[PDB]
Amino acid sequence: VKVHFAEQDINDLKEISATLERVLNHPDETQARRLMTLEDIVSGYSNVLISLADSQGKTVYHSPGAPDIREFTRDAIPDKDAQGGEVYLLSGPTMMMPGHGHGHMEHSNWRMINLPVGPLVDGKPIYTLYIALSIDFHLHYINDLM
Amino acid sequence: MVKVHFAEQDINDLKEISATLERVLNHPDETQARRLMTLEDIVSGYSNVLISLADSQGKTVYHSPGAPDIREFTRDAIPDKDAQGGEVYLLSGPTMMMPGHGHGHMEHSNWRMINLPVGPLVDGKPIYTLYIALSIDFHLHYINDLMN
Ligand SMILES: [Ag+]
Ligand SMILES: [Ag+]
Ligand SMILES: [Ag+]
Ligand SMILES: [Ag+]
Repeated sequence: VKVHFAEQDINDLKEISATLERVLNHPDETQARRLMTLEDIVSGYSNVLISLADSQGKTVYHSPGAPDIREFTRDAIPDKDAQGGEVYLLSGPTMMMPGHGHGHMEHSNWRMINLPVGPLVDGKPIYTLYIALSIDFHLHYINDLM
Repeated sequence: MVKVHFAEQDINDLKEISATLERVLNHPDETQARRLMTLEDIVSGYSNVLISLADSQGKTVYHSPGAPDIREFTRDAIPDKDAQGGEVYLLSGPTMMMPGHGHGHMEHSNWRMINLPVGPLVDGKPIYTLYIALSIDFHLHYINDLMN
């Protein structure tokens, strides 16, 4: 079941990465307009955090409602259950989930991927996008059995 | 336990889809035409969800373009035994058209379905009934694989 859970998330992340890549390289729109559009889409997922990094490795944008996920990417553990690799496990940060009162499932465990995105300057992608998807529901199911 | 867990995964996704589309269809600043245009723009982007919107008389006003109207499969709907509470159904159709071929092609013909009243009120009753169907084929592929 662990490999199945990894495949579920990888499918989701593949789709999310395609959507956000297209957003960040949408023709005839400024950076401001693209980041506004991206934030609205990311907010719509409700179980996703992102961070956008420049060529030096400085964060130009990250999602509200949580600390920058780049503060947890350097101690990310490679995911053993992801065949093909390039998927990482994050032990934080905790994401705020308002609107439901007390007892909502905690979102502080993630599967992470990253890819080059954004307009080319020149022929070369300016940004690197980090995408984190909550895996806490997976981890609670596994922990509750044992 | 894993079947019940798969149901709860789906129910959670359906809850969020329900809340998003509910806001869209009774958004205070917009006309009914603008709201439906917003619905269609959002819904067309879905990879694994079909929806159908019925009017006051139970006639379909809108449904997703990738497949036949899911309300045509209401007559074959089975209560979801793994959904322990509420009104969740299992549909064994329709097939949703998906892009690509080979290993990359997504086979989507099995659904968990819910419905709710939606839209602005007329005579103290919402004008629409929204039907939402989420793909469960990946759940079934896993279970059928274990059974050999
Ligand atoms: Ag969250
Ligand atoms: Ag899970
Ligand atoms: Ag589909
Ligand atoms: Ag599954």
